[PDB]
Amino acid sequence: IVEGSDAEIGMSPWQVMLFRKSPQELLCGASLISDRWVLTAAHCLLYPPWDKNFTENDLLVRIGKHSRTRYERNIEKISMLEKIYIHPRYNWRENLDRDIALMKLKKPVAFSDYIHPVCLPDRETAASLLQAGYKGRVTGWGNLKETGQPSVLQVVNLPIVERPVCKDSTRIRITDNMFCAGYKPDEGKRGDACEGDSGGPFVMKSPFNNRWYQMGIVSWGEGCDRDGKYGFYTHVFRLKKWIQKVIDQF
Amino acid sequence: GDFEEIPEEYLQ
Amino acid sequence: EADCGLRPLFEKKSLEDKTERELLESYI
Ligand SMILES: c1ccc2c(Cc3ccc(OCCN4CCCC4)cc3)c(-c3ccc(OCCN4CCCC4)cc3)sc2c1
Ligand SMILES: *[C@@H]1O[C@H](CO)[C@@H](O)[C@H](O)[C@H]1NC(C)=O
Ligand code: NA
Ligand code: NA
Repeated sequence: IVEGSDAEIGMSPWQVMLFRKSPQELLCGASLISDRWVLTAAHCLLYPPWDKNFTENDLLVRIGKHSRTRYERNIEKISMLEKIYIHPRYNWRENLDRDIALMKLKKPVAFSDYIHPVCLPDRETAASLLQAGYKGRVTGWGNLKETGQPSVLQVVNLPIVERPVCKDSTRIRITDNMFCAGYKPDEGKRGDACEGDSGGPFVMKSPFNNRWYQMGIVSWGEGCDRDGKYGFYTHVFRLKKWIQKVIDQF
Repeated sequence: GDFEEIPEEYLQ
Repeated sequence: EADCGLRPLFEKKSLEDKTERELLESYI
């Protein structure tokens, strides 16, 4: 996270860390949606261009963390994955359309003061909250600048941006399944995700029921916190059907 | 820097 | 989940976090 600030203890109980077995390293962020399902971006598990193609036996899911590097004894819980599911229509060759994946833990994790699931949105909550100018919040242990690592989970609040504005800032063809967020060069405030943050949750707190909903997944950006550029997120609600499907079926 | 040693129970 | 999105150390205790007001004030 670029231009963010230290998260408060227990601020994002749903935050997860995608940890590589060997070499032991931070791969991506993710989010806990139930006691046996973790939600992340697909490009975290598969991206041929960068010779990335991990399997269940390749990584660990660490939940309940605050510190990036420390093994937080008695607080965090490390899980093994039973099955990874990538969206059957993830366009990694072109624009990362449908950058989403589900991971099923081997054994349920127990909630605590530091481990708690985030809500998935329903049509209404998405209809009402996903509006340009409305701020969301992103979290992660990713790099603090495009080109170093924070000590503890970072957080930054960003506003959602007008679709036309997003389109005109990139050459990449954006789809309905994505939305971009960020500040404009004039607004005089900055902030953005960055390497190691991707796969993380972009949440919003419902002013109606006081709950937190994940409205997006950090998907892709062109650099980090660049003026006139914005971070793109996977439109979670737009792909909810596939989520339910995978969960119910499997 | 680098990460800290995590219990072996988790690496098998 | 039944109590999804409700944070044990904040909502369940009715305490707010350092910056959540920012989000809320953006929701016109
Ligand atoms: C805002 C929003 C997302 C991201 C991402 C994800 C992200 C995902 C996919 C991307 O691919 C670009 C193409 N696209 C895909 C869809 C449309 C156009 C770009 C950025 C960053 C990042 C940068 C480099 C990296 O590895 C370096 C290391 N590698 C680089 C060189 C050698 C190995 C891993 C994460 S920085 C960042 C800021
Ligand atoms: C990725 O890994 C899977 C599982 O090992 C393999 O079957 C698939 O062929 C690999 N490559 C791609 C591009 O999916
Ligand atoms: Na364009
Ligand atoms: Na920017």
